[PDB]
This record gives sequence, structure tokens and C-alpha cells, in this order.
Amino acid sequence: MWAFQEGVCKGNLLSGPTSMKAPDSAARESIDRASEIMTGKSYNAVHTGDLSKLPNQGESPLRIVDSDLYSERSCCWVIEKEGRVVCKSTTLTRGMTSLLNTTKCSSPSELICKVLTVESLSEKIGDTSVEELLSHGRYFKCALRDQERGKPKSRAIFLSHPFFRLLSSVVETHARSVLSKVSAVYTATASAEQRAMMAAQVVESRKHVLNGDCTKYNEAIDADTLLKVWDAIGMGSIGVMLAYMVRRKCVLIKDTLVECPGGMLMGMFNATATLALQGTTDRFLSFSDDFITSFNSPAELREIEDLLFASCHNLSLKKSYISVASLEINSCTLTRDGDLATGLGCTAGVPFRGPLVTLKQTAAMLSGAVDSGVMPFHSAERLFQIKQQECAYRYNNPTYTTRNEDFLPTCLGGKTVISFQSLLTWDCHPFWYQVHPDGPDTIDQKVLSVLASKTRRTRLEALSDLDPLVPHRLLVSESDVSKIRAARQAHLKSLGLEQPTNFNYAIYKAVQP
Amino acid sequence: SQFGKSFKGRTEVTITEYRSHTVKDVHRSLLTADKSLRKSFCFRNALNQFLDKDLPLLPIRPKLESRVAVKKSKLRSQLSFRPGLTQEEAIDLYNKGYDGDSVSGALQDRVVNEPVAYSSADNDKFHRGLAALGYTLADDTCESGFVRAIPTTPCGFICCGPGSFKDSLGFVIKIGEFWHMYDGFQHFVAVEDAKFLASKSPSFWLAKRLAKRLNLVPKEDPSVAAAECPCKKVWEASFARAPTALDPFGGRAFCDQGWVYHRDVGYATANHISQETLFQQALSVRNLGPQGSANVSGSIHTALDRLRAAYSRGTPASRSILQGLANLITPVGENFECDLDKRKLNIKALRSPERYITIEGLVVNLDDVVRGFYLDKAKVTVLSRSKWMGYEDLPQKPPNGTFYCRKRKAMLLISCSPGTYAKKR
Amino acid sequence: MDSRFAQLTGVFCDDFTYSEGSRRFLSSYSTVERRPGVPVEGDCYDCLKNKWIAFELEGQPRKFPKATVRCILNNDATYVCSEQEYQQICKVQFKDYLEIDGVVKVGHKASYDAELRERLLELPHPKSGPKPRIEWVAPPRLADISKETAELKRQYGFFECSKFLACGEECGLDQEARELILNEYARDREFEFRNGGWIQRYTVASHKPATQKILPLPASAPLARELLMLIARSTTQAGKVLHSDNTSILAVPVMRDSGKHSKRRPTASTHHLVVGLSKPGCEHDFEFDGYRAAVHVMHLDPKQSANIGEQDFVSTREIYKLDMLELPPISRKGDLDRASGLETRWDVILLLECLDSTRVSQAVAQHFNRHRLALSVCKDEFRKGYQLASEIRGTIPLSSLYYSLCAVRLRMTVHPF
RNA sequence: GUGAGUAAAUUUGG
RNA sequence: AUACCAAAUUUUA
RNA sequence: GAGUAAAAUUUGG
RNA sequence: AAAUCUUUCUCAC
Ligand SMILES: Nc1ccn([C@@H]2O[C@H](COP(=O)(O)NP(=O)(O)OP(=O)(O)O)[C@@H](O)[C@H]2O)c(=O)n1
Ligand SMILES: [Mg+2]
Ligand SMILES: [Mg+2]
Ligand SMILES: [Zn+2]
Ligand SMILES: [Zn+2]
Ligand SMILES: [Zn+2]
Repeated sequence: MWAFQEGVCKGNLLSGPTSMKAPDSAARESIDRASEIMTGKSYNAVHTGDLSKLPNQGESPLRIVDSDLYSERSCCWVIEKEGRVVCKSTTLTRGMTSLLNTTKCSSPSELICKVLTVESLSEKIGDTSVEELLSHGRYFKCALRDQERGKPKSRAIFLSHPFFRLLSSVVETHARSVLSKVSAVYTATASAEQRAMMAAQVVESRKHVLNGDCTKYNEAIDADTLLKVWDAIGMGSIGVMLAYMVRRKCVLIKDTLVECPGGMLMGMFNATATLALQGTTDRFLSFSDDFITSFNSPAELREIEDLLFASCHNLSLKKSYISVASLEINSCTLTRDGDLATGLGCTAGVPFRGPLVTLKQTAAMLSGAVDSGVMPFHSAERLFQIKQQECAYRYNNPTYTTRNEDFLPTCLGGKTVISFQSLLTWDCHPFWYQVHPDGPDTIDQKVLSVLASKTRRTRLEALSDLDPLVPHRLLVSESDVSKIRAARQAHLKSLGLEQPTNFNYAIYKAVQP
Repeated sequence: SQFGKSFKGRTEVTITEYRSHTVKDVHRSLLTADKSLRKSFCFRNALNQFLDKDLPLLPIRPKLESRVAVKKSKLRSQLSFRPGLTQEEAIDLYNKGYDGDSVSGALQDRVVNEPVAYSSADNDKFHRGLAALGYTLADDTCESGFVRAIPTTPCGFICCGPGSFKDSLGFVIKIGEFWHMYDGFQHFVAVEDAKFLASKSPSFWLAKRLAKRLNLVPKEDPSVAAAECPCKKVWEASFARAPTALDPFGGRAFCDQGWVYHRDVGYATANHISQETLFQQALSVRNLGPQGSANVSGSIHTALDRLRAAYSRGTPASRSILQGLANLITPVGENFECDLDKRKLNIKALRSPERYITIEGLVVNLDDVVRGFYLDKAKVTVLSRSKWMGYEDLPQKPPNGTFYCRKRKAMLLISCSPGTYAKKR
Repeated sequence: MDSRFAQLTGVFCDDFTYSEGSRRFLSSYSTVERRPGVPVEGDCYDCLKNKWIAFELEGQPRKFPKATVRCILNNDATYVCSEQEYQQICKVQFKDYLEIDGVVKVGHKASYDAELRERLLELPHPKSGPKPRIEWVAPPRLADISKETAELKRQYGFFECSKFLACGEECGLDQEARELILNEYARDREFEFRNGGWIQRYTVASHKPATQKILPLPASAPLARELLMLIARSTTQAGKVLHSDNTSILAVPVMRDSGKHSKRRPTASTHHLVVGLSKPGCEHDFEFDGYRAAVHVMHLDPKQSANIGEQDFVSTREIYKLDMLELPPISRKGDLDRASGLETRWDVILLLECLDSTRVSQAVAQHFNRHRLALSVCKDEFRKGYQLASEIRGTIPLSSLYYSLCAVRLRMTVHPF
């Protein structure tokens, strides 16, 4: 049916593909492509564009954003038990804490200063050295990412070492800063739609638009290119160390370590790779492997092709195309006058995940559609009514509800089929507030979150309810935590209060006027 | 003894690391959401619970009623500038026994952009999902006229046209090295020490507005006072009211580093900067100094360098436009040389062939402005020699857009059009 | 406020007391000594004199309020301060030389920098690689899509029946007969019966892919919603017959045969054999007690079942219908058939897309969107975006790709763009 | 590798 | 030359 | 088992 | 047996 749409349609209505396959095949394929590129047979990974005009940031103070170094996302931790190497998946928080424990350092910034101020690669920084950190920081673990529409073969992703992440955060922060200072039209922080609007304005002075994509982007970004950019902007020894670890990277596949001298392993440095092109020319509006340049004559198109080749931004001949009436970037398509292209576009369907979460997600999707020009409002109302009927078919059995109140949704035993306009303009029974996109969490979300919470060790003393002005980079010991908690509790008791009363900004503001 | 296990070998850790280590874990269920909700009748029991106890306590929200006529337009970014708690207010809430972490999360001013293709006559902002139906966020005639670029009925005062200062209107102005705030009743003076706005009564409403405009923390300082003060005379004097919507701070410039505020008007509820009003806004503050009203994409220093480079070669009109843009983008009081007459000319900014600046999502080629495009003559680029279906014919004075021209029988794209940017009407 | 001075500040407040016991100097960098709810205006605070103190170096002012007292650490070893008391306190307390480390900059050049640069130089480097020659031509024509579909058909061919796709239509049996047929088919297949449920046991695997062919399209899919809901319910309800209003299925857990000590209940990873019923008339016919029906199987993993069961057929159809050109009638093999084709077969195609857990039709749709938007494309390479047979394996995804290409061809045939 | 048993997904969706 | 945190959800590379 | 990066919504702190 | 290295439950030794 997507083939018979009159307008633009990505085909996002169904869910993305699923896969229970092992990640070995995809990771091996990626490494093989990188190796093939290294031989100079398929694509270009040798950067020849001039980057001498990028401003030097070497004089800036070395600052580390601590929050970027802790998360519940996965990472690879490396242990050398008996001369062998063991790579295990852990949280980035646990990996960073283990790193800081091994090299006795209060904070990551202290660790980076210590690493930068030693006088030998063998000098100890605790139970380790810079040589050992570089050896361990080049090890990656492989995994599979699925549920991405249009990719029947899911993509290989890689968990990196905490030390690698620590250096990457610094270099990427400074690459983004240089992009903000040097890019003709800054886009590293804009959304897809904002990028499309800016591109529409940018390409309005030339006849032809090159809707462009790059292929094998991460496999064709070489350690030499990364070091070239980092030296151009002045990352010094941090950049040298990161490039060295990238050149010597090894990926654990199943039980074997496989060397991958080429590439950067699936988007490890998006801003640096973007700067590799943006630092040589101002003719492209791009981030990562997506650019929307324009041209007037075939000679200008040849110039564009040469510029892309020289920056290791190999044009994807499968997907790149030339257009004159439209322009598309980041899957957002606009007409040359800035209008959104008629059609469903990127509109995605809502799968069945609960009686009320399904309706709330449908409401959010339809609100997004109608705020743009995707569909008229009455179509959205009809679709919402149809969704309510489908939810009634799915969820109106005793295993979900035993109620018969009139105001309830028909999918919960009621007889109310709400109008989209009535719901949106808070013109409904309060039971429906949870279904409004801006409303509070629905009953299903609370139930599922409770189920997730009740799945179980020993907790550290909580360090909540802090003074909102205390910087989070300050240090605390166990006794400090105990003393701070005791003082706060004493102050609360002086106010005749139990646990601090939850503060809702909206509610509190509503009491102001 | 969990501290000695989680942080073995260390006695001190940052608050960030400790808090990240005290994060509760969530285990993803292997069942579908449907089966999870069915398990043990958890959702059924929760629905009973909610209908019996939680639902009656839910407050009733007001119903949206205000609508305006809207028309389909280009895809634009609707900008909402939601302010966070002020520093003193956060201290007051924390010392009152409220959650410190929640208060900290509400301390930061947020700016969000939402795509929308629908515009009203007065560039109103719309409720989520109701732009097509024209439900506006906005809800005394002088209050209504103060927020309008062109008030319907002048009242003989500054809010609604040229005139002097009414009682409900206050102003904040800069004299010498001090900020004078006058309401008609109370006159106060404030200074900037290091990162604080020190004043006798920071709780003063005009003082709060000034603190928000200068990006400073209010502070109580008895020993702040000024020597000369024309606040009475300027309060009794009459100033021209530039035709412009209120800046995101809710104020309107009336003189060099001086802004008028209305007590009942908190923050701008309409798009301050748009494609049709950008150049008028720039011209209004030509010589009023930095305004800090329009956000620039990228680096402010780079944008000022590009503006200076274009300014170095241009006619007086283009020079005035460039200075107005520089004032529009420069924050008030910060370390910026927005005046494009004392700023140093950057050679690298001259090296580049095209000088682009993005203000509130509008991309402007300063080179095009220098040769008089957005205000004098439009730019025409031929797209094809075939007539495209569904496109209107070329008007005599076309605005921006795609048209079919019969005079040469071609599809033309019009950009940088005075019919879209100047719009003298 | 700068962390560099933190330790220095701590030395300044060294067991100094006031008011008979209370600490005098409170360090801004100390989390315990900080006064909660009080903004910081210096490195430390003197409670006795109620004054903020900051420490500065020569020619290095720090951004603090003017009311904060500055203790200037002169280049020559001396500590100047407007307040004499703080001067004496600094003189005594900074008895040991407390040299403040300089600010480390991002471009800092480490001692081992040259060593690592040499190491990098000795390691392998990429070779230049060839510059592609790009010819920009018109997008592919109808003949190219026809060639792709013909290539798929020639290489794989067609099954004789629609197999599980036929389960989108009523088998013409009552609930009792459907349950009887399903249970008796399970018995005849020699499935283990345990605890009132069916288990399919396996011992060895050939470790080769199953035969792949294209599925012919049934006439219609009136039971699409019912079938998807049944698959959704089978995610945990496996081993017993599940009934809907107009049809039924049987999901059998597939577990290994250890022989004596074997798995007896499914776990999160156990696969299912989904058995469904359609009208007879193929090699899969099964008869019992005079009741006849075609029995078709589908081997799914848990993720595939969960993904399939969650799709909303009706809403997807309506959303597509919102802005759809007229759909032409098509034959069993996705060919334009004005005389005898059926427009309901499009529903069947939609159902197929719902059943395909790889959703290759999404890749085809994205490439076709690019095709319809394109004025010029790269010669011989853009055409090589519809060749997705190497990305997928199995009858269902192969048929989905084939009918997606057929949809593209039909669009180019009946509604040229 | 040997032996033994049969918490978790069936309870409860037309 | 320089000059908010997590959980869930949607989209995007 | 699910990484890097961007935008946004809700909830919690 | 099939969309085929997946269909890999527990306990003691
Ligand atoms: N989920 C994602 C998606 C994209 N990315 C980055 O985006 C590049 C291009 O992703 P793509 O899928 O487009 N493949 P790419 O090799 O360019 O080839 P293709 O265009 O398919 O021909 C990748 O390399 C990564 O850096 C990522 O990190 N995570
Ligand atoms: Mg692209
Ligand atoms: Mg690509
Ligand atoms: Zn008035
Ligand atoms: Zn005054
Ligand atoms: Zn058959």
C-alpha cells in the first residue's frame, strides 16, 4: 500500500524487524569491510583535504563532564587475570568506578591529569600504568541492534572500555565546539526537521539538490584521519592516545579477539568524522553521513564529488540522488519553498502494548501528524475512533477489566468513545487526562514500572535531598554522607517535617499568581 | 561497609559517582506488555484501585476555549521559552523542607522547539496538537495592546503607542555603571558584582526581570546607590513605541539599554522573531545596544565576526541592518563587543566566500544583505523549463516561493524577497 | 570557585574554632562544612567576622564579589591580605610550601607523545583507493523492476499452496471440528502429550536452511485481525488449542529430547510451532472423522511471535487508505489482472507484511520513496537497491520481498509518476 | 562427565 | 587563539 | 544482548 | 521438525 501513496511515504507504519541472531556474523562482516577498505580496493580511507584553517583549541583548560561518564548502558571491562585477557559486559557506572578504583583517583579529571603528567608509559598510576590503560582501552565487545526499520539484517554495535570513553568524551566535546565555531550553518545540535528547514533555506539559490548519503561511514574513517583532525584542533596527547587505541583495536567475537586496524567501530566519533568534511569546505550542510549540498552545473557536481572523495565521505551510489523539486535530509522531505512534502512521510504506527498506553501513544502520534500538515484534523479524529474500536476488541475481556462505568473507554467496559478534539482540549472526564499526550502516566505504565522495579543486595546510604547549589564535582566520604544526611534530617525535624514533600514545578507555580 | 566495597581503595568520591551508584535497577520483562498486564491481574487490580481512590482526588483541569483563524504555512519551529526557578526561590524552597533534587531539576531555564505548519495573524503559539484548529496559548485593553506590534487603539501612552509611562508600566534602564528600575512608586538601583545582581530589594518585580535578562543571581546589598538619576524625567517623558512584538523576556526596548515592562504580562506568548519581522526587529534596535532577544545557531563570537566582516563592505543601510542583527543576537552585559565599529576585523571571516548566520532558524546570507536582497530586490533561480502541476503563476511582486512564469515559461524559486521580508504594509 | 584551591583552602581552616567549640572557617569545597542554602561568594567563610575569603595568585584575579577578601599569594614567598589577621593565619598555616599545580590544558603535550607517535607511524596505514566514476541517469523504469521480479521468480519459483498465509481465510469447520483436527494432527505427528499439552521433540538438526519459495496469494484475508490476536495470545499459551470466533491455532513448544531427564516446560527462549487450519485442496490435507482441512505450520522464535502479535492490521490499513491511489485487481502471483483479479488480495499482502518478522518491505518502501523523489541517480547502482534477496532467508520474507517488488511494478504500471 | 527431578511462560484474552 | 540527573516512550544518523 | 550521537514528551528524584 | 549453530530447564556430584 506504501507503493500506491500519492505523496512521500517511508513505510514506517509497521514495527521494525526483530532478530535473535548472535552478533558474530554482523561484527565479522563489519571488520572484513574495514580490512578490505584498508587495502585500497573498495572505498577511500585516506584523507587528503586541507584542515589547516581549523582553530586550535589546545590552550583551553581540560574539563571533563562527569555525568557523561556514568550510565546504566553497557560497556566492556578488561581483566588480565593470569596473562590472558577477559572482557566482560558491565554498566558504564561500574566500569568507570572499577577504573577509578584500579588507579586511585577521586574523579575522572584527576585521572586524566595524572595520565597526562606521568614521565613514562611504565610509571604506575595505582595498580596500572598508561601502557596498561592503552592496552586495555583498545578492547571492544560486540552486540546486535535490531528493531530498526529497513534493516532486515540488524546492525553490529560495540561496547568500549571506560578509559576509551573517557578520552572520547573530551575529544568529542572539543570537536563539537569547533563545529559550532567553523560550520557555515551549525547543525550538530539541531533536530532532523530543523536541519531540513535550514537546508531548504541554504539550497534555495541553486537549481539542483544532491540528496546524499555515505556508505561504510564508520569503516572508512581511519585512525589517521581522526589524528589529523585532532591535531588540527589541538587535542595533543589525548588525541594521540585515542588514535593509537583506535589503530590497535580488537573486538571480542564469541571467544576470539579479532584485530580491526581500520575504521572507528560504528559511530564512535560522529563529530570528529563530521569535522573531517566540514573542516575542508563550507559547501555541505551535513552531520555524520548525511549531507544536502546543491549545485548548478555538472562541473560543480564534479567538484562536489571530488570534495566528498578527499574527505573520506564516500558517496553512496545506491541511495544518493539528485532532485530539483524536493530536498530530503534525516528522512525529512521538504519542497524547495520550505513546505513539508505531502504524504505520511515518517509517520509510524502504534503497536498494541496496553489499553491506555496504546491510546496515549496514538494520541501523541496523531498530535504530531496534525501539528504538521501530514493529515487534516478530521482524519485524525476518525483514526482515533478506529483505534479506540480496535483497543475495545483487544482489551475488553475480564482479564483486564471488570468495570462498567459510562465514562470509561469501551476497551475497559465503558461506553465512551472520546473525540480527539474533546480529549486534546481537556474537555473530558478526568479519567481521560492520562490519555492526553501531555497528561500524567497511565495505569498501564505505572503497573509495568512496578513490575520492573520488583525484580531483585546491599544499598549505599542514600545521598538524596542535597542543597540545590552544591556542585556535584565536590568529594564526599562515607562519614561525609552520614553527616550530611544527619544534618539535613535535623533541619527537617526542626521544621516539623517528614521526608521532604515532593515538589512539582507546575503545581507550585499554579499557587504563585 | 558498602562504601569500602563499591569504592575499594578510595576514601573520597564525587557526588556524581555516588549518586550514579545509588540508581535503582530495572529488569525488562520477557513477556509482552499485554501478558505482563494480565499476570496476576495486576492491571485489573490497579484499575480498581485507581477508580476507587485515586480518581476522585484528581483536580479538574480548565478547558481550552480560545481560538484564532489559522492558515497552512511553511514548516516552522515554534519556540517555547519555559523559565526555571530563580536561585533565591530555590534556596527558599530548600530551606522550607522541600526536595532538594527536584528543586535543582527545576532551576534551569528550558528552550524547546516544536515543528508546526500553521500560522495565525498575530503569530500566536498553539497548544500541542491543536495548531490546525488554532488553539492559542494566550488567553485590560492596555495589557492586550502591550504585547501587540501594532496596537489597534492607542491609549496615549508607551504601552499602546508613543507616549509617557503609565502606572502599570515600569522600566529598567542603565545609567553609567548602574541599573535603575522605576515603577512609578519605588525607584531602586542594582549593580553586577561578579555573578550577582546586587540590589536593595532583589524581590522587586523589576529587579527579578532585570536578573533574568542579565543572567545574574539576585542578591541583597544595602550599600548600592547612585549619584545622578533622571528616572523621574524619563518616566514623565514620551518615547516612540517601535512596532514590534515583545521580546522573549516580555519587555520592549524604548531607549539605549532601556526596556519597558508590564506587571500583568509575564513572558511573550507570541513568536518574537519570524521571517516577516526579523529585519524590522533588527532596525528597531539599530542603536539600542545588545538585546539578547534572538538566539543564534552556533557560536555568538563567530556570528559577530561574520557580521563585522560583512559590515566592513556595505552601504549605510546595510550597515544599519547588520548592526541591528548584532544587537539582536548579543546577550546583555556579557563580555561581547557587539558594536560593529570598535570590534576587530577578522581576516578568516573574510576568507570565506559566503557569510551565513542562522537566527532563530532563519538562515541569512550577510553577503546577500550587503548587495540589498532581502529588502530591495528578490533572488530568482530557474528550476525547470517545464510547467509543474499544482503551482500558481508568478505575481507581479512575488513573495518567497515556487511559481510558474509565463513571460519566460519556467518554474522559478523566489528567495530573499522584500515581499516576504520587508512587507511594507 | 576552582577545585585547584580546594586542598589549599583545607589547610587554611586547620582546627580553628570560635564561640567555644564551633568551627571558625568553613570551606566552600567541603561538603560537610558548607552551609546548606547559602550561596557561595569565596573560597571559604569566616563565621566570627562573617567575611568571605578567596585565595588568588599574582596577576590572576578570580571572579568573586568585591566584598570577598583576597589573600594574594605573591610570586616571592609572601601572602598579602587587606585583613592583617588573615595575613598572619596564612603565614602560619602555609608553613609548608603548598605549590598550586598549574591548569592542565587540552593540548598538553605529554612526555611519551613522541614515542606513541612513532608507534603509530610503524603501524599499518590505509591505501588510497580508487576514485569512482559516477554517471547520473534517469531512475529505473518498469522493465528494470520487471527484470528483478522475474529474476526472483526464476531463481526460487512458487509453492503449490499459500501455506500459513491461507490461514487468513476460514477453513469451513466449526470450533469442535477445528479442535479435533488440530489435536489429532498433533497426535499423528507423534508429538509428546504431557500435562494436557503438546510438545514437539527434536534430537538432531541438519543445520541447513529450509526450502524457500514464493507463496501464491490467497483470495482474501478476512481473519487477519483474529489470526494476529491468536498469535499474540500464543506467546505464553502454548501446547493447547486456542480458539477465536472464526478460527483456531495450536502453538507447540519445541524442546530437545534428552530422553529421560528432559525439559518439560518452555523457557523464555523456547521456540513455537504454530499450527493453523485452512480449506483443503493441497498436499497438507488432514482428515479425521470425516472432517477435512489443510494443516499448515510455522516455526517461530519468541521475538517473532511477540512482534507479529502486536501489529494492528485495521489501523494500518486505514492510515494507508487515507492518501492511497486506487488499488488494481491482482492475480494469485501479484500480476495485474483486470478480468479476473481481486482487489482484496492487497489485504493479504498487508497480512504478509505483518507476518514477516524481518520487514524487508520497509527497505523496499524506503528505496521506492527515494526512487519516486529522484530526478537523477547513479547508473547501475540505484537499481541495485531492490536486490534484497541476500539480506533475508525463508519463505515468508522472500514472498514479502517479491510482492513488495510486485507492488512497485504495479504502481509504475497503473499510476506512472 | 555422572545421577536425579520436573522455580520459571499455561493460571487468565473469542 | 580564547571568551541539569536518571526511568520509560517516539523519531532521527 | 542491545553501543555512540541528536531532538522531543511524560514520570521520578 | 523448521523463517535451522537457534529451538540450551532445575538440583547434587
Ligand atoms: N543506529 C545507528 C545508525 C547509524 N549509526 C551511524 O550512522 C552510520 C551510517 O549508518 P548506515 O545504517 O547508513 N550504514 P552505512 O555503513 O553508512 O551504509 P549504508 O548507508 O547502509 O550504505 C553508521 O556507520 C554509524 O556511524 C549508528 O551509529 N547507529
Ligand atoms: Mg541523505
Ligand atoms: Mg549511509
Ligand atoms: Zn495602553
Ligand atoms: Zn534612577
Ligand atoms: Zn498446503
